[PDB]
Amino acid sequence: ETTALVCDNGSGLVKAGFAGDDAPRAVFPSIVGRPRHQGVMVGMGQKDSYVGDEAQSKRGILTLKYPIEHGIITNWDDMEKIWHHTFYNELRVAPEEHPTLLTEAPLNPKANREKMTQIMFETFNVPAMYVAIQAVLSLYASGRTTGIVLDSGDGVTHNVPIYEGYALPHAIMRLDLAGRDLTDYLMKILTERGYSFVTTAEREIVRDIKEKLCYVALDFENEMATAASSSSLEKSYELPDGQVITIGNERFRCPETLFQPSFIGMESAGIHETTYNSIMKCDIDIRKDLYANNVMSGGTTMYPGIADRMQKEITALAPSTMKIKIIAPPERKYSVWIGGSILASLSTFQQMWITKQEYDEAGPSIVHRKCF
Amino acid sequence: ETTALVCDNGSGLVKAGFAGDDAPRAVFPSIVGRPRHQGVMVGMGQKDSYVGDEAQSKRGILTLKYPIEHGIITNWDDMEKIWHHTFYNELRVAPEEHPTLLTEAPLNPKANREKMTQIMFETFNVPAMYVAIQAVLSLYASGRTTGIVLDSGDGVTHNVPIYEGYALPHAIMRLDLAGRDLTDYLMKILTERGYSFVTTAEREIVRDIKEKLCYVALDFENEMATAASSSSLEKSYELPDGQVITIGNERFRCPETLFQPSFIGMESAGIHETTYNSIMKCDIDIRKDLYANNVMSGGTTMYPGIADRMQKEITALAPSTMKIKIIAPPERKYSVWIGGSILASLSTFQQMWITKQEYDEAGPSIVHRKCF
Amino acid sequence: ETTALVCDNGSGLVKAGFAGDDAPRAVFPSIVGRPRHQGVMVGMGQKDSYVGDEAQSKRGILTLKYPIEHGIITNWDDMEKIWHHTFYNELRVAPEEHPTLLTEAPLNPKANREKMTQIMFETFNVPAMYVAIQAVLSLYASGRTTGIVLDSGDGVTHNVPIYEGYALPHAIMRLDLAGRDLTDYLMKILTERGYSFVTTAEREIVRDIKEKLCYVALDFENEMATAASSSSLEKSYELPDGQVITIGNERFRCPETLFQPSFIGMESAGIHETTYNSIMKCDIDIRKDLYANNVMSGGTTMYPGIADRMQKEITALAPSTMKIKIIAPPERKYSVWIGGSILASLSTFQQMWITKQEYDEAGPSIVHRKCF
Amino acid sequence: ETTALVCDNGSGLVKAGFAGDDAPRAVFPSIVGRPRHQGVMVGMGQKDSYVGDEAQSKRGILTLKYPIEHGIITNWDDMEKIWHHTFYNELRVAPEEHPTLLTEAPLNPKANREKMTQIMFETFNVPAMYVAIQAVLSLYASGRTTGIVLDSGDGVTHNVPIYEGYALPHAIMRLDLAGRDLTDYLMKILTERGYSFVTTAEREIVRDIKEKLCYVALDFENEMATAASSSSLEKSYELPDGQVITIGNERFRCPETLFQPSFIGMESAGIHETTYNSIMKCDIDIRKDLYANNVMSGGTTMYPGIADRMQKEITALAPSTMKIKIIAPPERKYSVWIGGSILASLSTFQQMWITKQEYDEAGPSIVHRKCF
Ligand SMILES: Nc1ncnc2c1ncn2[C@@H]1O[C@H](COP(=O)(O)OP(=O)(O)O)[C@@H](O)[C@H]1O
Ligand SMILES: Nc1ncnc2c1ncn2[C@@H]1O[C@H](COP(=O)(O)OP(=O)(O)O)[C@@H](O)[C@H]1O
Ligand SMILES: Nc1ncnc2c1ncn2[C@@H]1O[C@H](COP(=O)(O)OP(=O)(O)O)[C@@H](O)[C@H]1O
Ligand SMILES: Nc1ncnc2c1ncn2[C@@H]1O[C@H](COP(=O)(O)OP(=O)(O)O)[C@@H](O)[C@H]1O
Ligand SMILES: *CC(=O)Nc1ccc2ccc3cccc4ccc1c2c34
Ligand SMILES: *CC(=O)Nc1ccc2ccc3cccc4ccc1c2c34
Ligand SMILES: *CC(=O)Nc1ccc2ccc3cccc4ccc1c2c34
Ligand SMILES: *CC(=O)Nc1ccc2ccc3cccc4ccc1c2c34
Ligand SMILES: [Mg+2]
Ligand SMILES: [Mg+2]
Ligand SMILES: [Mg+2]
Ligand SMILES: [Mg+2]
Repeated sequence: ETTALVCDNGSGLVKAGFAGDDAPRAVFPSIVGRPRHQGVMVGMGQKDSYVGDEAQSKRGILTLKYPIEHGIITNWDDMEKIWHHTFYNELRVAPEEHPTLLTEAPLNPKANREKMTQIMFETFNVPAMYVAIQAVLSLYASGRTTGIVLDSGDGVTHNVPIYEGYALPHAIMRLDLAGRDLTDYLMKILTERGYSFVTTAEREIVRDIKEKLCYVALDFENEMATAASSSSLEKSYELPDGQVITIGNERFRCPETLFQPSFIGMESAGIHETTYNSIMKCDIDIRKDLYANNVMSGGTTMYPGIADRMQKEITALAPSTMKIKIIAPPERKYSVWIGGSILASLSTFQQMWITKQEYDEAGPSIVHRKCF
Repeated sequence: ETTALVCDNGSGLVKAGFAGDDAPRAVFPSIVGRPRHQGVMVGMGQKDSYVGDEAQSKRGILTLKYPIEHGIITNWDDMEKIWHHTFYNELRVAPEEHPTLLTEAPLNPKANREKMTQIMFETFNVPAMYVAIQAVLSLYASGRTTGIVLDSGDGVTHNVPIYEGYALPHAIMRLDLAGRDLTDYLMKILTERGYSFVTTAEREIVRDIKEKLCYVALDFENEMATAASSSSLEKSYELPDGQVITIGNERFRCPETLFQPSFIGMESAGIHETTYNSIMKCDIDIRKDLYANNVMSGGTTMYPGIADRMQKEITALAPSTMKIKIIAPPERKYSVWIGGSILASLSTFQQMWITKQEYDEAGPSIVHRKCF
Repeated sequence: ETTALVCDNGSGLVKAGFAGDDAPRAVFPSIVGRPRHQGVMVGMGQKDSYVGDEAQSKRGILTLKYPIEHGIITNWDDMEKIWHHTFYNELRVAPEEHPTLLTEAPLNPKANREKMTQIMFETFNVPAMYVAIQAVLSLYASGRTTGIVLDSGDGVTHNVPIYEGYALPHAIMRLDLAGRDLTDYLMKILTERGYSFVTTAEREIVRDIKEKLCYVALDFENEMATAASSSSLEKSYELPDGQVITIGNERFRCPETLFQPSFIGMESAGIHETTYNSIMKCDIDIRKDLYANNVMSGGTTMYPGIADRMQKEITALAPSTMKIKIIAPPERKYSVWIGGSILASLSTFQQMWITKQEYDEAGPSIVHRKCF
Repeated sequence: ETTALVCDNGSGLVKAGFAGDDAPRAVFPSIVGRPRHQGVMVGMGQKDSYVGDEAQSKRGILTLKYPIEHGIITNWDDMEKIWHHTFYNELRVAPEEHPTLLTEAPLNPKANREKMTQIMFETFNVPAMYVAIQAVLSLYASGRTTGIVLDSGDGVTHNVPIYEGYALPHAIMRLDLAGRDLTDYLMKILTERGYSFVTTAEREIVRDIKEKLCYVALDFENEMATAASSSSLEKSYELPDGQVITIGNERFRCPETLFQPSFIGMESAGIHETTYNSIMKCDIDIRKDLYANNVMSGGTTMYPGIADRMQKEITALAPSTMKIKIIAPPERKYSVWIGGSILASLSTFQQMWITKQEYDEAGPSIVHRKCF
């Protein structure tokens, strides 16, 4: 065998490529868009649906919907369209020769992984596959075997702690607040500036505002008083129609939802308390190495200043006689994929695949007695 | 103090009166009309602008514009003219003795409420004021403290779920489709009968057609097939020039835009799905009392048969093991004003006003830390 | 200043007088006649030209020509002779002390009004002047501010719709068919009785036949069949030489040209259809008040039975569910002058004059940016 | 099948020809004239009605009337005479062998398209037909699939936004101001020079003045001040009798009605604001390509300098950080016909005709469910 496919199906983006590579060769959004309007010039390249980058380019006339919602595939008819887009148009490979490596979040429903396995063998006919946990791959991309991982993507935020290669599944804290809910809260608090974003095509306009104008304030209540003298905390954004918008305290107030989830109305804890509660559910001896290895991942942890407040606010919870080290790599948008590329190229992993002859004798129940 | 003023500045009409009354003493449209013509006979009572009922009578020579558009006051020079018409010519009171009660929609821009507060203290010099929420007052007029309120007026449609007096601001679904957009869609689909209504003076002719010839079909595709045998579903209307028109399927097809917003080209859900999506964003425990208390309000919910389809189509979305009760009072055109009259007469409310000495030291930012 | 002059320069007659008077003190025809014969007895008061009533008396030896043709002054050398006759011989006043009020028709050429202004300042030296519209003054004489005005004099027929003192200049219809063309058609259809009227002195003989023998038939095709038994519809007229003439169907057939302009070969509508087309070019809201106020004026509308057919035939065009009221005052030969006498005696009009110091700084272009 | 007929029934002209040709083989006005006079020499080829070019030659003795008025066929007895003139005298083909392609304006009455379909199958008996939209065919003639189309012809001005072959029918702005109303306004403002054009035979004399003496001023108020020194902005025209007329500011003041519709008394926006309001009703993502593709069409957009002011005045409304490209082809009088010739010659279109066996089973309601 030459290579192996590593397909990280996130809620927002699809990262895909080959094992051994240090960067995915296919990054495109998880969008399947149907045209909503009439259509008069029938022909000249009008498809029934648009997937990925072509749905992002033609997004004005399309109803964009994402098949993966909070890490759970709810649109299996359209998730097959993204995989059909992935292997045949973004990578130009046939899946019959390459073993694929899929990922998913922990504490996921069992019907999600059983149908990822069923489609990869019956539709695409892979030689073998494997479904890994995203937070465990992200720790392995950083060259560690010990550390609690804050993987926060577009659909889910989870907090898997790992000590010396042993997962502690009773301490995994799955939170369904991620970059999608911070986008939907930014759409809510831009209406108080008279900025109406309503359709799902302006959902990516507000998402692009969030990716280049939002930051995490070190102290939120002192930053709100600074924004009362609204001069220095205001930046302008260029809308695609040529309009400009001026946002002030809305820059730092939507990443505050990661730390105060009561803004979108969730009876829940912040990402700093669910990190602290996940350490305090582990054993007393291994906490010394978990406060020292706080690896962040995903795209939601790419805010300017999120690692500074993450250290500043766990230290307010942890006992002061020990150190807190937040690990923020610069490549952590792709660290779940990078850990998948190292894993699929290991020689000690080559006997841990789920082959075709193991699937048809035991059905879909083979995929649950393999992980953890 | 004897009485207080309750001014409901809707997008279409202005309701105004006194606290304790059961009906407003001043109902007139939110119209400021300028003359568009020459004016040869200079004098004999030709004013520069006509406001309210006098602009509705002289509407054939006036360009009618509304200062409130989708619940947002965009014409602050002309909104003061309606308030100058309201307190001085419709109520004949001086605002220096009476505390006023204004209303607005939720998820409104912050500059809208600040300039309502600034004009009511600097121009009219009220003793105290308070800006309430329209859907919360409509529930309080119905004698309830629990229920989701579909307040669809002339400018905006919005759902506010309230449970035991606690508002859930993360579940408020604001939708800018309302009775104005159903008037502009009825103007669009009367052109297929050869009926040309173009200027803003025929905008109230088409609006008057809508208020007495339109109904909500219980099943739309069966009603369109019934209207193919176009005999029983046609009624005639008397235009002011003596002409008669005959409208058929256009009677029930413009209130269908409330339930299918794709007719006017909005990627949005109907009023039945934004009600269902607003209940499903509330907590699982309180949904039992929200499906049972569906209070409707505003003038747009006054169609014949709108409560019957609202119950028929939430039931298709809600689980069948529980009951749906759409509450449609017969006085629900004024229910936002009625709840404002009960609120301004409460003795437990008299300490919740925003007085003049609270405004001049704290500026316009006092009015945002008072509501919700 | 005590008084002000009101000079209505019609095509047929000159009405002149003072403001405040209820009747003009000078009514004489717009005639300047030159002698066409030898004149052997040189002297004894033989003037070079005869103006007004003295030309109507000596008309047998004169070539009578009218300087105002279809409301347009084409003979400015001879229009000054009528004005010189008017101020100095019919009113016996000097124009240097009295501000004059001139009138003209709508949709008139700009060189007509600029030369009325130039002659009234550079020849007669009035203190101030104003050129008004004839049909707007006729509505103001009737005490109305709303109504479409069928003004039909000797030179032109024109409709002006006015609503609440606001003229609608896009809906002004102007029709050059008037009482002069009905005189020239009566001269044509008297030749089939062998009555030869050829020169311009018999033009006033036929005009005097028309003013006391012509009537408007209620139904024309039934009246033509009634005149087959040519006994009851014939009346005799006394020519100035002593001859008698007997006219039958020619009594009602020339006022039919007002309603059927194809008799004199004009591709045009009647006065009932140009009234209806001028209402239907107005806005649809004000049509209810325009069908109910049909003020007629001029001398051409003095036919017996013109108001009965005007109501009978607009009703055939207007929708039947509304009323048509033709307003035919008995003084409507002078209603253009009467409205000018009320206007020049107002106090709100005294600042709307065109004074001498406004004319010499802006030239003749001052007179267009004040009226319409 | 050899060819297909493309008959563009405009309000002013009839363009007809064959599919594949680059120019129509039949251009003649939509005029049916009846003789209004006696006709003493009975015989020698005096027909009862004259259609098209033969009515334009004999127009002095005819009452010319238009069956198509504001894009609505109101004279179905006389519209069949133009089609009978078209296939049998201008093209010399029998319609039983050729499938025809008709056009009409958007937001047209339903009875207009049904009677086009009924007459083409019952009277002329075509094999198949299709009724298209005029503005969509004009964009397709320019080789584009994306752009907003200002198709201003003789009866109607309408904007249609099209993005990549998907029409947005909620953003179509239809305006009933076109070249006929600019002709009727020019007849009105030539009367202030003393030029009396009244009958319908001088309606084409004034129309021929407009087609070769009228231009669009870049700035209107500076051009009116330039015309005060009335030397350089005056040109002469040769009337058919031999008279010459000198027009000054009336050259550029009637195409100003396209940009200021208040001159003819319409509460409406100009063609630059209805273009801008139609873009601002589209989605934010597609506006970048609609401001860059402003395709104009029709004969009314053939004024010298209309594309320069169209770019100058949308730029005053659009945000300044983007480009506005008005597309003005030199062949845009026939671009609605050219796009119909390309469409009827396609092979992907040959299954979209409305055949005879589809019409007789479903009646005239087939023609509405095969558009947009
Ligand atoms: N550079 C950035 N800065 C801030 N936020 C970002 C950035 N890039 C992505 N995001 C947010 O993170 C989410 C993308 O995370 P992603 O890496 O796609 O996770 P997944 O692939 O698991 O969905 C998006 O919703 C986006 O809003
Ligand atoms: N009796 C009625 N039946 C149906 N629709 C109505 C009726 N009265 C008003 N409407 C519609 O509702 C709107 C008025 O709602 P209104 O109570 O004035 O709300 P708001 O005061 O918040 O503007 C108008 O646009 C009108 O078209
Ligand atoms: N009493 C009358 N009956 C019928 N026709 C009349 C009468 N008086 C005048 N006319 C006609 O009307 C015309 C005079 O109209 P007039 O009032 O002089 O208008 P103007 O002053 O604008 O010329 C004359 O041509 C005459 O033929
Ligand atoms: N060369 C021209 N320059 C200016 N205006 C023109 C020209 N040709 C035609 N027009 C005006 O455009 C109108 C004709 O438009 P046309 O292309 O016939 O549209 P349609 O075929 O849809 O009626 C006429 O009313 C005429 O006044
Ligand atoms: C289901 C699962 O957790 N798989 C998984 C994830 C990550 C990871 C990293 C490094 C590894 C080294 C050797 C073997 C395995 C096996 C499974 C595995 C990993 C590794
Ligand atoms: C801003 C706001 O929502 N005000 C508001 C609305 C409605 C309402 C109803 C009943 C109440 C009883 C007691 C106190 C208050 C206070 C505010 C208020 C209400 C009431
Ligand atoms: C040019 C013009 O139309 N002047 C005009 C005509 C008639 C009329 C009647 C009554 C008026 C009352 C007040 C002011 C004016 C001013 C001009 C005027 C009139 C009046
Ligand atoms: C009803 C209608 O809009 N038909 C229409 C108009 C224009 C147009 C242009 C180009 C096309 C290409 C392929 C197919 C079709 C089909 C219908 C059609 C068009 C086209
Ligand atoms: Mg991820
Ligand atoms: Mg309201
Ligand atoms: Mg007169
Ligand atoms: Mg055309």
